[PDB]
Amino acid sequence: NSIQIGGLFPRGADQEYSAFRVGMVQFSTSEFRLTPHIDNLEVANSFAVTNAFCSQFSRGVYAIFGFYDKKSVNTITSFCGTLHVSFITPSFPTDGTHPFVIQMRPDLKGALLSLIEYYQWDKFAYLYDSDRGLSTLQAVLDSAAEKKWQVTAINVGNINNDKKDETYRSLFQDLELKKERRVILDCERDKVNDIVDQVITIGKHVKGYHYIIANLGFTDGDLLKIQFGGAEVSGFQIVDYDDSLVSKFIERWSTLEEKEYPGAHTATIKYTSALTYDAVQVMTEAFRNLRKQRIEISRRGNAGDCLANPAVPWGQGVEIERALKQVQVEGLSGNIKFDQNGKRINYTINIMELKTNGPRKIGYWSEVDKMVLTEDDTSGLEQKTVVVTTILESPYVMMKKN
Amino acid sequence: AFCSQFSRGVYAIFGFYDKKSVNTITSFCGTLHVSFITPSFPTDGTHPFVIQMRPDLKGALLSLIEYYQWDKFAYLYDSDRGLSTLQAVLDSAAEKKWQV
Amino acid sequence: AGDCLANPAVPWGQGVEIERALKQVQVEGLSGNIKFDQNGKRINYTINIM
Ligand SMILES: *[C@@H]1O[C@H](CO)[C@@H](O)[C@H](O)[C@H]1NC(C)=O
Ligand SMILES: *[C@@H]1O[C@H](CO)[C@@H](O)[C@H](O)[C@H]1NC(C)=O
Repeated sequence: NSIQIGGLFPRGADQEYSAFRVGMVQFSTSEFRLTPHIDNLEVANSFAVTNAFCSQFSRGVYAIFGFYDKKSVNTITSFCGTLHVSFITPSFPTDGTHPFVIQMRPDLKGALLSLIEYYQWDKFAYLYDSDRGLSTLQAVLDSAAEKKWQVTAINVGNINNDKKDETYRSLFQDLELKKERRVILDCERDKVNDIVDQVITIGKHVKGYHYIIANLGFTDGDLLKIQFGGAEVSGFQIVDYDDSLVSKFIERWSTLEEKEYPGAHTATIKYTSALTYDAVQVMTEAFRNLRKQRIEISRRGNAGDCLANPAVPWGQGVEIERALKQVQVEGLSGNIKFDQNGKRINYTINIMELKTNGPRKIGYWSEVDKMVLTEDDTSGLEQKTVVVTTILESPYVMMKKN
Repeated sequence: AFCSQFSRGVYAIFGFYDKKSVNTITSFCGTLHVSFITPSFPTDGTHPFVIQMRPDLKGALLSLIEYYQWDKFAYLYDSDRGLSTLQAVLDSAAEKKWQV
Repeated sequence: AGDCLANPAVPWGQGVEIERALKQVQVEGLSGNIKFDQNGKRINYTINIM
């Protein structure tokens, strides 16, 4: 009845763990129950990730739910590829087809490339952060030569937080040499709130500018500060709060005590945490299908040292790979399904434009269909003051005597 | 393999690393204080206990593109070798008016 | 030395003295002048342009 799994959590991911505990209760049946082993470690320090993964492998788990950084993603994917241990993660998908990895996050590269094609953009900025892999930068650069775009890629990541006022004021001075009015922000939801505040300081948020937040949590970050400046701000949202499924989840979420569940007494939830809740439903339904298929998975004994040479992989991991990669359930991230590689398939990302009345569901895409929502007859603002410019020269435009 | 040498008790490790495996060595040697001496491409950032024989080529490439007075050119790169240098010429493409 | 996944991480003392000796080496070789900074990157080096 006790199924052992390993948890690798970043120390600063409290809400991302609060959603994990809630998922344990919602999908707990009387047939069995999952037993987590949680290790809070530094996600960037890959030696700690190596020390943590091998801790769970010595305790003999069956799957591992965790995260990884750019500095540590290869450590996870290469151990799981040899030891045939299944890894479930909400971090960015691995740049390639790696077995025994269950990537809960969908691939955003297909979204951004067509949101650009929708607005008919041919020259824009792209401030990226390498903390989540250079997968998307190679996407915009490869398609920049095919469509003959004129793109400026700036590794805004490696910047110190003490000289941030003088350097951020210096980045926009370079972008002014082409008078760039179309920017794509590709940082995590933290550094975006840093750039957003520095955009307001220099006033580059009025009529004319048009930003595109490139992460799956447009509503997660704060938008009310660049809402009324007049700049059009697009984005992407994966947690559709309109669905009655999420609204059922949000209602129970908004009421839990914040001391036992940090970062949980609000009406919204970050796309990282929401994917975590939807991960438990993947794992629970994966083992339940092993039961119904009459498959025996419990370890024959001690897995031994992960550094065993030659590395002997336990065979039942393949059945766990095929069990997790063949789950198909419905959760907060909409539809959930995986291919033979563990990548998100058959999914749906909603597109969001920020207007005067707040975030507005405008569009959506799919790995088969691109930019289909037409249209948003509901909501609407019906408020548009057209800006007309002219020059003071008689008698065309003269200031009245009074 | 880094552990097969620590058990044997080496006092320093000469080797190489890839784009995918560089972070494994940099953080391992950082915690276990083993000294790594390698020619493999220099660490993107300051990682202690690593000796890079490879001199920083990216600083030399920028100076060369200036002397030739280029404005628009193609840059070919393989994601296998990496792109720490292509990143360097894409960051400096706005200040110095390059259409890469 | 034992295992590399030693918990807690026991860092031997003489490793920090080895790091200091390496970067303090200043000799001449096939690459030109070889001296290092406190991080381990080449300084006072020479790249020919051909
Ligand atoms: C794809 O998603 C649709 C909509 O949820 C679902 O009805 C269908 O069964 C899925 N197809 C496959 C092959 O999983
Ligand atoms: C710097 O390199 C030159 C060329 O090899 C050498 O003559 C000089 O002594 C070096 N500087 C120092 C401080 O050793």
